[PDB]
Amino acid sequence: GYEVHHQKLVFFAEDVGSNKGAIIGLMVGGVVIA
Amino acid sequence: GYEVHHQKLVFFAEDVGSNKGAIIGLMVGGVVIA
Amino acid sequence: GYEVHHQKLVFFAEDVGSNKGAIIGLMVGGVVIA
Amino acid sequence: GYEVHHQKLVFFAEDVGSNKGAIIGLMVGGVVIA
Amino acid sequence: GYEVHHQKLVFFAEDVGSNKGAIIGLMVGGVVIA
Amino acid sequence: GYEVHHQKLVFFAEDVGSNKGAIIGLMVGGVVIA
Repeated sequence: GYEVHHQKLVFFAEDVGSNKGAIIGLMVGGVVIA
Repeated sequence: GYEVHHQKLVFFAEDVGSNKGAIIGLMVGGVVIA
Repeated sequence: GYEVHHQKLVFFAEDVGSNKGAIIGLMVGGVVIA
Repeated sequence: GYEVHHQKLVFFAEDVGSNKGAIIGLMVGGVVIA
Repeated sequence: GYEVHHQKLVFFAEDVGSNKGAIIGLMVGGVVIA
Repeated sequence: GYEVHHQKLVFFAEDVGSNKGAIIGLMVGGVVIA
């Protein structure tokens, strides 16, 4: 037998207030200018 | 037997207030200017 | 038998206030200018 | 000044012959059984 | 001045022949059974 | 001045033949059974 359960993954877990820039969770390739 | 269940993934888990920039969850290729 | 459960992974666990730059969780390749 | 150019990203760069399983480039969430 | 150019990223750079399992480039969350 | 160029990143650089299991480049969270 195998049981796999209740795995949890979270990028941002609280409030993201008044951003004037760039917030990104997961970026693959690509360019950010801030 | 195999059971797989209750996996959870979350990019932003709380409030996103008053953004004046760029919020992005997952970006593949692509350019951001902020 | 094997049981695997309740693994937890978190990039940012508290508030992200007043960003004027770049916040990124996971970046693969890619260029950031701040 | 800033110039950003000629970035290249490639998942599979050569031939993919006689697949009898699952080939996937980028998978977000989701379950694969092979 | 800043110039950024000719960055290259490659998951699989040669032939992928006769797969009977799972080939995946980038997997975020998610379960694979092979 | 700053010049940044010709960075190269490669997960698999040669042939991937006769897989009967799981080949993955980059895995974030998630469960693999092979």
